[PDB]
Amino acid sequence: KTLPKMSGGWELELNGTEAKLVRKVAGEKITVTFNINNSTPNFVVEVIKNDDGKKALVLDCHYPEDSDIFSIREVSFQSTDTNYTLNTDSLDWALYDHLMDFLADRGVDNTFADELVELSTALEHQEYITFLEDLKSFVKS
Amino acid sequence: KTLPKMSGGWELELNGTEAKLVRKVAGEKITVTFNINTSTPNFVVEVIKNDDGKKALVLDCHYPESDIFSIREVSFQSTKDTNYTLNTDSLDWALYDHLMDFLADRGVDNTFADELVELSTALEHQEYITFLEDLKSFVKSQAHHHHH
Amino acid sequence: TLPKMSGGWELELNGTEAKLVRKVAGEKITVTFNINNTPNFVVEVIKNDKKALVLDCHYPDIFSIREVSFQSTTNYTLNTDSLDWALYDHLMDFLADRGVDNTFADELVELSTALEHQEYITFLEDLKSFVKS
Repeated sequence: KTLPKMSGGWELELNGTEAKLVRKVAGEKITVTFNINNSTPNFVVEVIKNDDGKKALVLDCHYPEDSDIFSIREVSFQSTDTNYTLNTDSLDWALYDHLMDFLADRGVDNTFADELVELSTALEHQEYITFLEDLKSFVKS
Repeated sequence: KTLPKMSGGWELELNGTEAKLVRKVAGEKITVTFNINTSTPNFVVEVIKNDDGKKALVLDCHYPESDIFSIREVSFQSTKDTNYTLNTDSLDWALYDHLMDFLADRGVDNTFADELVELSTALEHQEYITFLEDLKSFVKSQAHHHHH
Repeated sequence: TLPKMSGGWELELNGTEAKLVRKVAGEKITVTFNINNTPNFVVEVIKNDKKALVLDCHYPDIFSIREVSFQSTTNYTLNTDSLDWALYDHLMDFLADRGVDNTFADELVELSTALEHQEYITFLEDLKSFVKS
């Protein structure tokens, strides 16, 4: 019934299968976006600093397969469309550590990544149950 | 020359490589959309009921490699990745079969699928011939000989 | 300083997408390619007279036309393997008359490589600047 809460102070906004998590009290604009169709989802962290509202750092994260719960797959900047995107395999361990720490300082850590799996699983199930109902309502004569 | 006919009173319209077949089945509007580019295309069935024109059931179909076609996935769309899409592998056989029957009652059956292969192949050949003409017309400056 | 393209080509970069434009004798020729992972380039030819011939080129002659189509200024796209050698050669010549020849192809490799290392270096700087505290 009631969806699981995310620790660290986050506001959830739903728009169909697309969920946005916005850090409630922050010095910056931290948004985590994921989609129930696209349950370990793929999530995108968007960071907009106070200093310049023009550009945002976009970190495409995912859950690996067989210690950190998630990984940054690629990084890029986006204006608030095509932009330079760096894959993190081309980064040295020291810069990957800085990126992962940068996320942790903004509350995107292991607890958040574990909690996101629980929230995503719940949203998926909720949408799935509703879809079957709507489908029955439409197709059943 | 003349494109092959689809049984059931379907009305065809082509916009570039995208063909739409439309037919009314008891106030419900059924649209089958496919693209051009031996031609077994992937088609999308959109069902809009008279009762509510707000949403449509969208059934993504294809020809596998016995039913001639298969439903790959299903969703609702307003008449936009925000819509829940169910893959049919997660459906029980009876609901999948029910969906197949729902399509046949609206004329999207095996005969329709077989006829769509024939129409698709024809539209492909027609667009191909037209494209070569337009291409040759565009580079006509490259001719060595001139018929005078 | 980025390497120059022979023929008087105006370069513009929008993110990872570079466009080279040359105004011929009453025809506009645009070559588009991407600076982010020998690139694959797209030639767009618009005559003075509404539509444009789009030629998708790649490096296997230094380059090859992989496929052709028309676009207005969901379109039918023909692969060049289905074309006879004579018409394919007419298309190659048509490109060469508009400045898209072997020299252009070789020069585009050099420009592409330069744009890549430039964008890469700038990105790392911006990244480290953003993430540094």
